[PDB]
Amino acid sequence: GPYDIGDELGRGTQGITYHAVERSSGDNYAAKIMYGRPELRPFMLNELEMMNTFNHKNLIRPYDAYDTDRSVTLIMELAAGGELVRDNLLRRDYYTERDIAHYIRQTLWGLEHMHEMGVGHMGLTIKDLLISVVGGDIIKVSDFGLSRKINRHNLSTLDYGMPEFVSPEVVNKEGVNFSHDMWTVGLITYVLLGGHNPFLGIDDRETLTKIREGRWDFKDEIWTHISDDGRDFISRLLLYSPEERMDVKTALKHPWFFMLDRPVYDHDYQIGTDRLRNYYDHFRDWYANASCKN
Ligand SMILES: Nc1ncnc2c1ncn2[C@@H]1O[C@H](COP(=O)(O)OP(=O)(O)O)[C@@H](O)[C@H]1O
Repeated sequence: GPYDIGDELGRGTQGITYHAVERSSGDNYAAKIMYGRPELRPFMLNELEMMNTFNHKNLIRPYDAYDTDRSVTLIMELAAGGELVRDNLLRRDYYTERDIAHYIRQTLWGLEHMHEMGVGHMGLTIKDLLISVVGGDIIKVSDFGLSRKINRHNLSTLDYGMPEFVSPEVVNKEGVNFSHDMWTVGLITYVLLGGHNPFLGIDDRETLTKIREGRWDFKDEIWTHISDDGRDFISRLLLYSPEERMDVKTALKHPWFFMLDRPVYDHDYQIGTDRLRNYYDHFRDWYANASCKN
């Protein structure tokens, strides 16, 4: 057996990811082991096929795979810094808007690689942004179980996802385009800066009805301390009409990212982690019992 499976690293809707050591080298990998439900096998094979299609510094790379009759295991590149939110932002007291723009720009470079070859990610959430080394700042995007080739002139519905991060076209059961990923980028950015999800309802059903209606605002006081460009970036992505949203290349040209090409001023506003901490605690609980998708 080539891999020594160690501690749980995280969990998702298709399985649990563990630390794995390749015996013959001592190198560390991540082992994703699917839950023992045979209907998950197509998603695991999709993830494998997708990961073998990409080759980009901001997308997790595949390594090995094997299976039993029931269950598939995927061995993949280990993001050794763990999850951006759980393992990096939430071990600090404060972060800045400039930090978040640095992470989001890298997320967009990974997405742009995917979009350029005709593939939508389809399932981006705050847990899918990983950091490659302990204490580092290089983003790795993961979880391609739902990723798919998109024909912009022959759209299909998306029937799966985490309710707090889907788009209105998903809730209304309409065809889903690349602009769905862009909606999710706007929502992740809103969550990372403001520390709350503007569509969160009391339960999954209510969250979905809030997304379906599509209304949100910058009411919390934190937003008065976020730059105009940052609020503008979000507001060009969280648009109900999918065709009005910025595409990935336009998003990458947005002036919000101009601050990354200038010296880190000694006057960046310091955003406390308490709000994000509270939302993450809620978000994490959704994964306590496998998955509640469909
Ligand atoms: N390559 C990886 N490196 C480090 N941790 C990972 C990796 N892949 C997954 N994880 C951990 O597992 C968590 C959930 O995995 P996810 O991609 O949502 O799997 P699935 O949805 O297929 O069950 C991630 O948020 C992360 O903590």
